[PDB]
Amino acid sequence: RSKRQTDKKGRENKERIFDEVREALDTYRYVWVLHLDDVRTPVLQEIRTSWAGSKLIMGKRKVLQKALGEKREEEYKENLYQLSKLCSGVTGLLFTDEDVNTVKEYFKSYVRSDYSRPNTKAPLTFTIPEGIVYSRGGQIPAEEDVPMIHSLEPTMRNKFEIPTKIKAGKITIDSPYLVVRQALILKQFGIAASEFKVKVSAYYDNDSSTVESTNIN
Amino acid sequence: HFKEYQVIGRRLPKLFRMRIFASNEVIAKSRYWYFLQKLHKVKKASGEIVSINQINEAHPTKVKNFGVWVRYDSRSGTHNMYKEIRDVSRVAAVETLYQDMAARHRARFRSIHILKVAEIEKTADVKRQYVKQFLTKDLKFPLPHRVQKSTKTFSYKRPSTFY
Amino acid sequence: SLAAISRAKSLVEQVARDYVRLFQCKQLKRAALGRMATIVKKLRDPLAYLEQVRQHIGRLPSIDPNTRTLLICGYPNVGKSSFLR
Amino acid sequence: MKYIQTEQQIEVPEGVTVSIKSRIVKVVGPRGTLTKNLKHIDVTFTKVNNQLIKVAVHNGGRKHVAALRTVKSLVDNMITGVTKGYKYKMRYVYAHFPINVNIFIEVRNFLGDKKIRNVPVRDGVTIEFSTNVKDEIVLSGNSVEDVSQNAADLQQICRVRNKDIRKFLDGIYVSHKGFIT
Amino acid sequence: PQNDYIERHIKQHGKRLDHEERKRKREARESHKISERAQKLTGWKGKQFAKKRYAEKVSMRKKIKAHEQSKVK
RNA sequence: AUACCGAAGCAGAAUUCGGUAA
RNA sequence: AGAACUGGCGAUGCGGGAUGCCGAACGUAGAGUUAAGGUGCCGGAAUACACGCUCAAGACAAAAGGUGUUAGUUCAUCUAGACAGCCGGACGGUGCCAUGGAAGUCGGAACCGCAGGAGUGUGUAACAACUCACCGGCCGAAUGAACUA
Repeated sequence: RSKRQTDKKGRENKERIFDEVREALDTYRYVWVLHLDDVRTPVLQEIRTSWAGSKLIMGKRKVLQKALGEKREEEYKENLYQLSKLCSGVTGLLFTDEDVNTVKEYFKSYVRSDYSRPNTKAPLTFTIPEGIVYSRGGQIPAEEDVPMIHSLEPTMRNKFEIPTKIKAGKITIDSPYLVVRQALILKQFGIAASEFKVKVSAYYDNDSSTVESTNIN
Repeated sequence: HFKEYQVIGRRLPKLFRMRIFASNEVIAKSRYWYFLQKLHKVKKASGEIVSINQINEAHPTKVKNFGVWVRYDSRSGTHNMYKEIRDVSRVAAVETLYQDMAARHRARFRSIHILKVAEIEKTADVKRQYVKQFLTKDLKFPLPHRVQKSTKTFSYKRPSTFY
Repeated sequence: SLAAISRAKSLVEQVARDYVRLFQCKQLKRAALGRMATIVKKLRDPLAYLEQVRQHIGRLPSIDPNTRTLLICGYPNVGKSSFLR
Repeated sequence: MKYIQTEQQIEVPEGVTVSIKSRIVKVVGPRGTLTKNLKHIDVTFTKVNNQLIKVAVHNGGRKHVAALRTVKSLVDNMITGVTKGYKYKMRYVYAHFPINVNIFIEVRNFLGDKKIRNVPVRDGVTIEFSTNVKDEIVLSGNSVEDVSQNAADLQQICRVRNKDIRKFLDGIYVSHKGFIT
Repeated sequence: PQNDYIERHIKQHGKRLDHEERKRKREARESHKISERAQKLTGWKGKQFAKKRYAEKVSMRKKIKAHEQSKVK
């Protein structure tokens, strides 16, 4: 007493990822450990469509640890414990057959626009005009920009904390306000001035088990 | 103050055996006869009690986390219940269970069946928090609001409840 | 809906006229409610429609036919919106 | 469950020092001092290293555990107020009757009403009409309870007189909450 | 008087600044009002409340069963 | 017996409903 | 609403239940132990011990509800990260009738490519934006649903 179209995946999904990782450990010719800065479904699908010989396997980090071995004394193959320990942050684990020279170039040459992240300052000192606000931001060319919707002001005054106010159905501010609220403000305006460039660490081989640790973005 | 007795019967064979807790041998025999009907089809005149002997605790000087399985006949049928009790002897452990049942479920000696009692020698085996809390390392706690039985009708010092 | 409401009122009057016309006496009153509920509850849909139309008809403007009036017609939002303003 | 023992910990910044006797709070810090009586809760305090005070309850229950946790919450609120300091902001708007707020807090010409509304200033709370910002008032104070009570009284004593709740937008609302630091 | 006069004014000036927070808090209080009322209302009030609560429980169970059906197929 | 609260597409006037109360 | 029957009065004291079933059936007296019923005062007797309960009770209504309080049963999660809570992903083909706008979210009729409904709500003429259910960084072990009392 006195307590607060899909179903829970359960242990079956975790075992599925475990089995997939165990099979891909030797199915593919080469392996990489990734530390992608952010997760973005359009970007994570562009990475897949950009090549056919390489595939990105994603799952629970601890589930990958079980498949690769949480201890070196129980690793199924040489340097598998190091491979399991290397992965961190976003659970990005890439499988590829192309040589290291071809694979490494994509990470450096590939970059896409993305929003900011918590604990990071805004990439630019964007400021809303000191007047009637607009959907795109106002400071951007006003010819294309359009006045904001009337019903969204309460969210701005609370979620974003900006001193917006509705006047005759249009939101207006009396001062030129500047930009997790730091990322949220940019996200709302669509100012994706930041960029995402998936970074990788140690290139891995399924037979030599080479640990070619690096930090190319 | 209950007492543990071992009672066996064979209807004058298989020599059915069970443990009975009662204040005296007379009550133990009656409880054994009553349980005989539930276990199988036997009557008092069928045979005789082969042997009845009181069982004393092997060493009433050790604290044991007794695990007890007890079945009781509630107002709406009988249900199987299991509990763990921290005590020093089986005789005291069963009495504490009886008192707890009478306090809450209001089940008494008439409608309580004792199935099995066994000690627990390993931690984390007791799944009841009220006993699990006492299985930690040597702990300390106070006894606030202590009182004293003032025999004298009058007091002049305004007694304090400090301990 | 109006016909249904009139029929409900007529049935209520019929029920009242029917009654106008310990253990045993206890059951006398039950039938009145038991049949009034049957008569009334079935009118929820007409009542729902009546309530729906009430809100829309309670805010009609003053479209007076007698007073001199002017109207504007054409393709929507060809500058017409600001003309009346 | 009837927990035999239960206790919590309070974080004490180096800027503030505290001493508790007979369930009496004595929070002292850069922004002044605060006190509160918690005798009716019957909780016990215990120092450990002059930087963390244990609040413990023995042989308590859910009813007593609630009070024990509320004690920690109140202590944390008092520490935050004495250190950072709270700043309650309130904005007021008027559809067609300016609210000539004036000083003690006074409100005039609300919805054209001739009656004058006012709320006395409480202890530990200051009033500072917002500068440059139009029709805004900024409140501050070390005691969260007093500032919040003053804001609630100001928002409640000035309300529409049982008219349409949507057409009449005039009133006073808590626009933003923050800290002095 | 217009067809959407109240809606027009709401869109032109927005809802009450504290309507959302007050509404959320009002629903939060109503969450406990369900238990608060059932332990005090007497006579006809309690008689109606018990029946309404039973109907809501039955309706909630039927809704849950229907939701489960939509997942099977 | 009169009024005090919350709700209604209650713009105002005006009206109805759940509680207090005779 | 009559009824075939077995214990008890009529002729029945006394103690107890404020007063009208339990105990016990009767000479006048002294001494000791009890039945029923009691041990805060009226009221002669322990504001006795021990286990828990209860905030308004306590010395025909039980059909049902309580985010009132305290215990056990079934299933589920298991440091491959229990539950609460923050941030992100929440995509693709894409959809037809209403044609006036309807693109998950006013109303017709029910896929899947790779942790994600052709969609639980908010909301816009509709996109827009947030979202829960589903997962991920996340936290460090009890926990969610119904029952027995």
